[PDB]
This record gives sequence, structure tokens and C-alpha cells, in this order.
Amino acid sequence: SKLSVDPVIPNLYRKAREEGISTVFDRYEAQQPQCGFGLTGLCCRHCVQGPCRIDPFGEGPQAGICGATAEVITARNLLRQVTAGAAAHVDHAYDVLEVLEQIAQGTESYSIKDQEKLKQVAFTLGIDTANKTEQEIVEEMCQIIYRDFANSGATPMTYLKANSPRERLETWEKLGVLPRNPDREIREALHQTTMGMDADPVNLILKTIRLGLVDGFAGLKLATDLQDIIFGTPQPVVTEANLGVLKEDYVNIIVHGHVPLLSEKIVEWSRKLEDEAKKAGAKGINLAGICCTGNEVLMRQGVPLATNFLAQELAIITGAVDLMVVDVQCIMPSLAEIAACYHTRLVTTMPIVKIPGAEHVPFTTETADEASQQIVRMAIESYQKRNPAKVYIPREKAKVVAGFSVEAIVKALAKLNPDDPLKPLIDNIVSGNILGVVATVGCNNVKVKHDWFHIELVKELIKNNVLVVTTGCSAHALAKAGLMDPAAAEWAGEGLRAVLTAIGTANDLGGPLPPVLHMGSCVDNSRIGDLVIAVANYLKVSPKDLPIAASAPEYQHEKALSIGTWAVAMGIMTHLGVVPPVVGSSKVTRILTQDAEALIGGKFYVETDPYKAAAGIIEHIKAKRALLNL
Amino acid sequence: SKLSVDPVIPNLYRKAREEGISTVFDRYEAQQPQCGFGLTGLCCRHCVQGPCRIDPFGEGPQAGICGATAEVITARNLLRQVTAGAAAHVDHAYDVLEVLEQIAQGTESYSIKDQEKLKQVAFTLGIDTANKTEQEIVEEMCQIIYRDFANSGATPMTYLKANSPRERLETWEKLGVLPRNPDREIREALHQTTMGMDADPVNLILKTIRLGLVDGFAGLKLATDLQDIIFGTPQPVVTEANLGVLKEDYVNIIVHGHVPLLSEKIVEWSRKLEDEAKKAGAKGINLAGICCTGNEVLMRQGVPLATNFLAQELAIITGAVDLMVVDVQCIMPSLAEIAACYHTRLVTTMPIVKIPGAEHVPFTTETADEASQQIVRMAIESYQKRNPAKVYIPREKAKVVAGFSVEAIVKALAKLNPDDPLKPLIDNIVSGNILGVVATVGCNNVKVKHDWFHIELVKELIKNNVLVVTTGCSAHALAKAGLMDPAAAEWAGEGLRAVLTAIGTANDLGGPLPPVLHMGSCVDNSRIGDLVIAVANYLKVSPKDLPIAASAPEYQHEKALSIGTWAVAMGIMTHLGVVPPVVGSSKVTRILTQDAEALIGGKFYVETDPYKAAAGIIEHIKAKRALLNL
Ligand code: SF4
Ligand code: SF4
Ligand code: SF4
Repeated sequence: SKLSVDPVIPNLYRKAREEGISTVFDRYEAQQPQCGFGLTGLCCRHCVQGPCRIDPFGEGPQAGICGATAEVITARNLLRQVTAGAAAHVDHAYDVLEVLEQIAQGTESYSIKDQEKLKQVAFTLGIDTANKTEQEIVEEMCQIIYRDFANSGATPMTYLKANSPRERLETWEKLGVLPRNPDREIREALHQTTMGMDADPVNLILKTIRLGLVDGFAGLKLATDLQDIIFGTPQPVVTEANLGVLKEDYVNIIVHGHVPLLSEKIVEWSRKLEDEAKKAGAKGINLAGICCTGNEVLMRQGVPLATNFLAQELAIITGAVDLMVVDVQCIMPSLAEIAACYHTRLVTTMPIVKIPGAEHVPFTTETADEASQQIVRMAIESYQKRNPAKVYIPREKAKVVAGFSVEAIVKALAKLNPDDPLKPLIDNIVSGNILGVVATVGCNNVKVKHDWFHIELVKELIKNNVLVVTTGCSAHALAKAGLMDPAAAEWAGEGLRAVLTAIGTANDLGGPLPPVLHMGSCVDNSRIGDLVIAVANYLKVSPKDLPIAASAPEYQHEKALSIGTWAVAMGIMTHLGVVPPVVGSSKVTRILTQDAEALIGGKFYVETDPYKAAAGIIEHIKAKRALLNL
Repeated sequence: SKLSVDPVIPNLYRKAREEGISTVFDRYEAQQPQCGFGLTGLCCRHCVQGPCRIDPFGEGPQAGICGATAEVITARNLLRQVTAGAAAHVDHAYDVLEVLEQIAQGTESYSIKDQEKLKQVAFTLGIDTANKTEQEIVEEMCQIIYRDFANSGATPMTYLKANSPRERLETWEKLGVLPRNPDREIREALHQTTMGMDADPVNLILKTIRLGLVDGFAGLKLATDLQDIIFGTPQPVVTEANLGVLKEDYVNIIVHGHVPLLSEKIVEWSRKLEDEAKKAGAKGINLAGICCTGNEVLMRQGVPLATNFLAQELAIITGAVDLMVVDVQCIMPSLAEIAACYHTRLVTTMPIVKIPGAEHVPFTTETADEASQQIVRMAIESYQKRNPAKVYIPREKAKVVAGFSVEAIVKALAKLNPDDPLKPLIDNIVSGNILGVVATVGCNNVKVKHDWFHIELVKELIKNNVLVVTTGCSAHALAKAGLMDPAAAEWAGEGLRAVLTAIGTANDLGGPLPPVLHMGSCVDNSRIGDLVIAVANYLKVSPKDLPIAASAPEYQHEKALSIGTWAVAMGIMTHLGVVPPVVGSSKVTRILTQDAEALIGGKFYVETDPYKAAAGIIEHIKAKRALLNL
């Protein structure tokens, strides 16, 4: 029970140990104690003269072989890892961009499922949609976006300019952190982190901010916009979470990864090939999602969430996973060893991600339907070899109400006020019924008790009338904890509980809205950004003035560093539950946590205790409230 | 003595030690012993769950926290670092591309100084040279190149396809390693190295090969082409090397870095402002070059080479360096603390490379002349403040003949055979007078006795009648040792000495050709590639079959890893004199040293001893000679 607060973990972990299967919790214990030079950021291997390390306490070397000090080594490493997290989101968004162009060229595998989103995004990009066919609007949209990936001049990329408020554009301009072309910025910054380059810690951090902007607008914002257009804007849905949503009677297919280009097709063809599953001796095809692609088909298709990042291995330990299909990012390579001990088939689909011991099924837009059919047909084959003596499906599962895109939030608020939908939300923030709103994002990290920080932070926040929106694996944690159940409004403060109830009864939902609003996947952090921009514009202020905060309680991936930097660049104080590899430098840590506030509005807040973090986040919100004369 | 074979280092080191200035040799001593996990490549920090380390002897954990094994950790790290080195050369070649585009738009800072190179490259790119103007050709050339940085399709790079033999194009197509877009391949590969991505070591190395092809054709080849066009193809020159080229009576300005867009303008405006130095009480303005940018002004302006990478700090220790101007790459940040102890002014010029303590003069195309005029004037100001009591200029220097571009080599060969200029070189290879030709490239590395590996490897090679071409800091080492002196032919084998004499007097040089051919900077390693391609086509054969080999005796930068991967991609066995962070995994090391030969023809060869490496590189050529039956 010391591993996690998720109730299903101990039994599934003990079941894995009895079978001699290595889990993420065992490999961490085997690494402790971890290297102190790497944890603090005082180790450098950016050239083959290294490794070089720096003694923070003044006895060993105070510079690398090239002469890099702690302020250089730490800041240079932060820029390279933020650049890498940005490259992940950009390459993700770029993948969806290819399908949008393939829709413009007339493909039958995908289509424009949300023309309302198309007209709205096209209007944001400056496209005049009058007298234009849908195919001409998609054609012109792809041309504008590709020009960002081809821009060779000093012009800021269009997808940033069209989606950012004016005050942010002026602040980023006077700091010189505006990105011009996402691919070019990734190449320039990666060049800037090679040996014998930038030795200015401020100039490096100023470039780290620019790649956070690349990540937020060429990665998060672009992906969410195009994914809503192609697959539909999420609207409120009811379903369940945690590994109890697996069914022994059904064929169990788990989708894992990030890009819904694969998981939407698996959901489509799981429904159409369900007769073949019954002919094999099963009630149907049960679908569950792990990580962000699980959040995608949760927000659009109501597919229940299996589990988050740290417990992806234990999903197969249930013995009921017949197939797990996978694309990119956050896929533990250990799943091949774990699926080898079972009938479970692990399937990889992307050319840049292969796992020895996993069947590779090439998935392209041309072959999306036939590759999807083969994958679930492999799962129907795999269901019949299942060993019932090795299945253990936990009883724990929680009710979740998700699908809260900005479009869905406005529609729910329009029941109270049709002309000014944000006004009921803003008036209650002003009155004090809602102290502030906090975005809890990020992954799981074995250094933190699994889901423990996510849940403990949010419970302390909603108790103080602090609305919580969430994405990614932080959303999985709050989902399995029952905090997206409408019944959880009892755990929120009376001011917040009244507002949640008022919105719920005005939508004829019977009960109140849950205290935690699920706003989608990691890329759907752009929705959160779009929301606080809309709130700030309503109040005639900047997001740096809003009584808000962001938090990554258990982050692990380089994508979280980029997102955190993006939120900092957006003017939002960003809390970090895990110690970043930067604390070895006094200057860099002071810049990222104090100097950044006067520079750009936001700052990082490092706090490993959930209760200390919650108290600090609430004090930051009250400070913003006091400056707003509330 | 123990530190270096460069004769000027010990006295300059003791002079720095006397003054209390820590050098690169000092900081390397303070790091010993270095972490065994990083040295072997068995340490990962690609996520904030780390650092994860694996025992090289295989005792403790053998998988990372995410489950990544030693094969995944080393190969994933190798791809990220090769991708990092590819972004350095691509960003270099991209800066020269912007200048070429400005010439098409009518700038007065630069122009086409070698119209014949321009017309030869235009023909290679498919441009019909005749009956169109120079501005037309430049504009047509720029659009073809920017298309490569904008290609969203599966079509290979135009710059790779136009400069590759058909066998390499066919071999790379089967391996799926053809690059499409240099900027996109960096983003996609950097994405492929984040956590939870590719777990296939072979698939990761196949992408490393692709990023080597990005580095060679979108970085090395593109830079060398457009720099010859803008500044002139190098032709044979006579000059000097080593730190004896600093003169106490002159204003000594050292250019340091890699991009000749700055050093060419400094050379231009150091001559035009010569009178202001004489008015300041000086004999004139003496220019010397450190690292690759010194090689650039060496090949085109005859500027002497001051020193290479490891001894860049000791140049300021001579007390005569009045100003050191710097752009990008391989710049030790310790230079600011060392210049702070002198009148020397360190000057940074590029926005991605600033160094606290060094003055910053922003260098752009439209302000190239103005910024250059300002910079040498700063040196004239600093000269008048030079302390003569702390000046110690070594007397050692060497006679250097360089400028051996592919164009310069063939016309020196055209004197011996005007109709078929390459015939004398080919016939002496098939006869045995030249056993083969070997390229020595790369930087310095404090892990190796300074220049000891470079010189020792070349002495035995030319002794065995192996012609040697070199670039980068390997060229600096051989230049200071007098191996580019015509007298050094005496050290070459008796069979190889004859062809050197038959080329010198045939060009009315009198002195025999040096056994070492300086072919330029590290981007000028494409010249070596252009020569190998020409030689292989003359023999109707693939470069993997030529009696050739490459060597990085003392590499350190990630740019050398990229170039080494490009050489291996060119079918050339690449020797490595420094242990790469890869040996911790036997499977990955065996793929790079053995399995790669069957796939692509080339392979890496790790050998820390110069005599065993020489014997091994020599033992590799006769085997290739036997396969040709010579
Ligand atoms: S860049 Fe400097 S600190 Fe980093 S590994 Fe190389 S020598 Fe060491
Ligand atoms: S972080 Fe650095 S010092 Fe620590 S194990 Fe890794 S290579 Fe060694
Ligand atoms: S990627 Fe895997 S091996 Fe690397 S630090 Fe993260 S958990 Fe460890």
C-alpha cells in the first residue's frame, strides 16, 4: 500500500511479484540511491570529453572540462530537454496536419466531423469562409499551417499570433522569445545546446521559453484544434475509470499512446467487427484507454479509462488484456517482457517506435481501415487463447463525467446565461464562491507515491472553493479517485459546491457538476490555455493577473517540462511536485522561480509536499485576488 | 611533455599555472576519475524519473526505470547526440543560405566571388546555366534549397540526391534512411529519443544513419558549396601555423569559431583599417585563426592558423592577443575568465552564443561592415593597453601549404594529364605507389595527449604510402607539426614520395607536394566526400570498395559523431581514437563495429592506440585492394 493510493495497485503488484515479473516500482527501488549529480543537474555529457560533474558544496570541481559552470550546465540541459518535449508535441501535431492535408486531397479514411470547429479555427487564422467550399477551407488552412513549418524569416509563426492575446505578444516580443518556425527553432536550440555554445544562463532560459512557446502553439494548440475538426469537439460524457472497466466476458483491447489517429480507428472497427467477437465466444469488444490516447477516446467516444502512466504494466497483470495497441510516447518498453508472459499481444504501429517482442502492424492513412481490422482480428484470435486461471480483474472502478472542452463548458454555462456564458463563472469568482481555478496536469513519477500527490493536492484545493481542471495522467488519477463523479461535489467547499450544483441543475443533469473538470489529453492543455485567455479577456486583464495556477504534481516526461515552460510563458505560476534537474545552480533556480515573475509574469514553484504546495497555491491565488481589488 | 606534443604548450601551460589560471588540462585532472556509467553510455536522464544507470559488468539492475535496457539507452543516446551534431552543421549551412538569398535580393555586404562554382553547382541542382543572369541563378538556387527545409512529403532531399552516387541512393532506399527534410528529421529523431519511444536498437541506429545523411548533405555539403560561391573556391596557398604567427609589434586579432561570414569580414576590414593601427603605434594588424573558422580564412585568404581546439586558452596566455572575435561552436566558456586577466577583449557576435564577461557585438548581414569596423577598432584600442611584461610569444611555427579543394586538386593534377586529370591519381593507386588515401578529421580531446594521436597516426600512414587528407582540428595538428610543409614528403613512403614530387614541379612549385592535403574545415569534409565520389565513379565502383578509410583520433564534439556516422553512411570504415559512450552495450557496439558493414558498407572501428589503429587502418586498405585485385 506504500506504492500507491490507487486501490487496485497492491494486489496487481503482488500478483506480478509472485509471477516473477519486473515492474516500474521494482526497477526504481533497484536504482536507489540515485546519482545526486544527475538529480540536481550537475552532470554534463554533451561532449565526449565528459562526463563532467560539479560539487555543489565547494570541494570538488566547480566547472566542466570546457569551463561550463553550474549555471551553464543546468540551463543548457533544461533547454535541450525542453526542446525534446517540444519536438514530441510538434511531431504529434504535424502528424495530424498530414491527415488534414490528406482530407483536403480527398481521402476516405478521415473527414471533417466538426465543421463548426473548422469555421471557428479558420476564422481565427484569418480565412474568409464566405463563398468557399469545405474542401477550399481545409485547403487554405493547411497552406497557412505549413507556411509556419517553412517560414525562413523573422515573422512569428501564424499559429502563435492568431491564438495568443495581445499583451502576451508584446511581452514575448520585448523579451525576444517569439518563435518563427517550430522545426527551425528546434534545430537552432538543439544546436545552441552543443558544446562550446551559449554560456549565458539568462539567454539560454530565454530560449527555453521560446521552445515552450513552440510546444504550446505548434504542438498543443495545433493538435487540439485539428483533432477536434477531424474527430469532433468533445461534449460531456459519462463512463468509468480504473482497471475495473475490463470485462472477462468481452474481448479486451487497450489503446495506449497519444495520437488518436490510431485509437479512433480502433474504436470505429471494434464496433463494426463485434459480430466476429461474438462468433468467437464473447459478449462483445470492450475498449479501454491508457495515457493520453485513452483520454482522447474518452473525451470523444466515452471509452473508459484503464489506468495512467505508472500502472500501464499492471494492466496486463490483470490477465484479461487480449491486445494492447500502441503508437508513440510514454510506452514502457517493459511491456514486451510482460506481454511475453501472457497470451496478450503487444502491437506497435509507428515507424519511429518499435519494441522487440511486439508485433509491428504498419498503420498509415492509406491503410488505416485494413490495419485497424487486422489489429482487432488479432485481438479476437488472442481472446481465445486466454488463460482464465491467470486473470484477476479488480472490482474497483469509478464513475467519471468528462468531455469538458471549452466548447462544452460554454454550452453548460449558457444554460444559466445564454448571451454571456462566462458571466456566471466570472461573477462567482469575483464574489468568492470560487476562490480560483487550478490546472493539475502531468504524468506519474515513481519518486512520488502513485496518484497520491494528484489526489491530495486537489482535495485540499476544492475544499477551499478552488475549481480544478485537469488533463493527462493527472486526469486519470482524479478519475480513478472518483473526483469526476458528481457525488464528489460534497468534498468541495460550500461556495464551490453551490456553483457546481447551479450549473448541474440548470442542465437537467439531476446532480451537480463534479469538482474536477476533465479537459482532455496533454495536448488538450491548450484548451486550458484557451480558457484562461477567455477569462482574462472577459475581465479586461492578462492571464498573469488571474487568480489561477498550474501544477504538475508527478511529472516525468520531457513533454511536461515544455508544457510547464509554456504555462510559465503564458504568465501562470507553475507548480512542480518533482524536483527538476536544475537545483544544483543557485542562479538558474532563482531565475526560474523568482526572476521569471518580473520578466514574463509566471514562475516555477517547486514543492514536494502536497499540503505545503496546496497552501502555497492558495496564497498565490489570494495574492492575485488582492491585486484585482476583489 | 605529458600534456601535448605541440611544442608551445608546456611553457604556455606553466605560464598560465604561474598566473593562477586554470586550463582545460587542469579541469580534466579535477574530474578524474570520471563516472563509469556515463563513459560507457549506461546512464539515462531522458526523463525526470532518472537518472537511471546500468552496471557495465551486468550485476545490479539491467533495465532503466521505464524498462529500457543497455541496448536502448546507448542507441537512444547516440541518436540524440548525432541529431544534435546534425543540427549544428545544418544551422551553419542555413546561415550561409540566408546570405545567398540576400545576394539574390541585392545586398551590398556579400556577392558571388566564384561564379564558376556557382554555375557548376547550379548544373548539379538541375538548373540550366546558359542564357540566364547571375541573379536569376541565385534566386533559382535558393528556392530549390529552401524547398528541402520545407518538404512535407516522402521525397528525399534534393541536396542529398543531386550529390550522391546511384549505388548509395539505392543502398539507402532499401535501408529506409533517406532524409526528406533536415529540419523535420531533427524534430522527428529528437522526438524518437524522448522517453517511451523506440526500443529497437537497430531501428534507432538506422535513424542515426539518416541523421548522418542530414548532417553531411544538408550541413557539410551545403555549407561548402555556398561558401565557395560567396567567398571563392580555395586554391593552393603558402602560410604558417602554430602560435609563433603572433607578432608583438602588430595588433593581433584572432578569429575563433566556425562560420566564415564573420571571419571573412574581419579579414576584409582588418586590411582596410591598417592605417589606424599604424597611427596607434603598431606595425599593422596581424590575423590568426583558431579552429574551423581559422581553416576557412586559411583556405581562402592564407591567414595562418594560431592553434586548434584544446590549446585555445593558451593563445590568450601569450599576452599578445589583443582581441578574440567569436561566433559559434567549440568555444570554451573559460575564455572569458582568461581574457579577464589580460587586456584581451573577447567578443561574441551571434544571438545564440553569449558569454558573460565577453563583450557582445551583434553581427548581421546588413551591419556586417559596420560591426566589423567596430570590432577591429576595439582591438586597436586594446593593443594600446597591452602589458609587455606579460607577453610571451613562442618562437615555434611551421610552413603550411593548404587550399587543396577538389577543384584545386584536379587542376594540380591537370598539369600532369590535361585530358584526363584524375588518371595520374588513379594509376598510382592501382600500381601501389599510393596504397590508399585516408582522411583524418575531428577535434582535440583532453582524454588524449594533445595532437599525439593525430601526428602519430599520419606518420605511419604516409610511411606506408598512404596519402592523407585532413580537415578541422586534425588539420591544425598536422599543420603545426610541419606535415603540410613540402619538406615533410621525406617522411612519406618512397613510393608515395615520387607522385608528390611529380605534382610539385609539374605545377612549377619546385618543392614536392606535402604528404598531408589540407582540404578545409569540418564542413569541408564534403570535399573529401566529393573526391571519394569522383574517384569511385572513375573506377565504376562504390565508395565502400575504394582503398580508403576515415579517422577521428581525438574527437570530442557531437558534430564529429554526426560526421563519423556520415562517413560510415558513405561506406567508409571510420576509426575512433576516443572510446564512445556506447561500449557499455555489447549488442549496440557490435552493430556499429560489425553488423553495419553488411548493411551500409562502412563501420566504426574503436582503437585508442595510434600504432594499432594505423596497422588496422592499413590492414583494412590492402584487403579492399585485394577485392579490387590490384
Ligand atoms: S560540454 Fe563541457 S561540461 Fe559538457 S561534457 Fe563537454 S566538457 Fe563536459
Ligand atoms: S548522472 Fe552523470 S555522474 Fe551520475 S551516473 Fe549518470 S553519468 Fe554518472
Ligand atoms: S527514459 Fe527510462 S532509462 Fe531514461 S531516465 Fe527515464 S526511466 Fe530512466
